[PDB]
Amino acid sequence: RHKILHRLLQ
Amino acid sequence: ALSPEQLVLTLLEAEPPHVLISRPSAPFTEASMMMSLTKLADKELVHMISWAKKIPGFVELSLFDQVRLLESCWMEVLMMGLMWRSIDHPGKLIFAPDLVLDRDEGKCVEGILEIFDMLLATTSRFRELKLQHKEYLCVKAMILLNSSMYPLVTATADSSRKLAHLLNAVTDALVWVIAKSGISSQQQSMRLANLLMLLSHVRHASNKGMEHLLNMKCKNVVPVYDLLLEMLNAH
Ligand SMILES: C[C@]12CC[C@@H]3c4ccc(O)cc4CC[C@H]3[C@@H]1CC[C@@H]2O
Repeated sequence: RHKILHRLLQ
Repeated sequence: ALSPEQLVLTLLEAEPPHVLISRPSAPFTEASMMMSLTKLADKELVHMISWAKKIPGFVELSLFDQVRLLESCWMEVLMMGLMWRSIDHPGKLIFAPDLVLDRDEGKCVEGILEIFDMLLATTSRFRELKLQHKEYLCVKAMILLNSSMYPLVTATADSSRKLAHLLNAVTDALVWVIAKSGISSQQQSMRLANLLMLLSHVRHASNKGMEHLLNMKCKNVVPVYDLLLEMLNAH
């Protein structure tokens, strides 16, 4: 759902 | 780190890069103008995440609150950057150095001319106020930190207090920048009110732009990909 934004936040 | 002179310098050093794009070789159509504007927005969204992580305290909020603030403000922050790039060029929107659209070019895409006129009018009010670069840095950070964050239920309490402390420090920093002008106390209160009243105009324009983009997507006028697609699907 927020799949790719989580990736960039970490 | 949150004291006014250090906070303003941190915001200055956090600014994202200018993303470069040019016009197509062939005359614009409704489909090709939507393709150039959405390719630019998707790349700017990637750099926007790196900018938010540089604001003092932001990565100390819960991961859940980090995601919820960016979902709530991203279109507002793309429009505030565009307004600042266009502030000294009446009648033009400076999307990038090689993508400078005249107002009348919005006639190429159904429904976009109204949104261009909203953006150009709010740009003209910041020009009339003589908005300064350090005031711009504080108002753009307030857009990120100011949304409704109505309580939701997560599986895992200091994150809300942390958010109010950060928003208070940015507000104090904007009051400190205005106090450098040396104008009267009544004129300092009036300038603060004039800048913050324009936040509702940026939220109004971001609402009309989000509706416009979701309708162009549904009607298959423009395809959208990766980060831009994810932020739209989640909205
Ligand atoms: C979201 C839209 C495409 C992307 C546009 C953009 C693209 C990049 C940018 O820095 C600012 C803006 C604001 C106007 C936006 C448009 C308003 C309606 C349109 O669908």
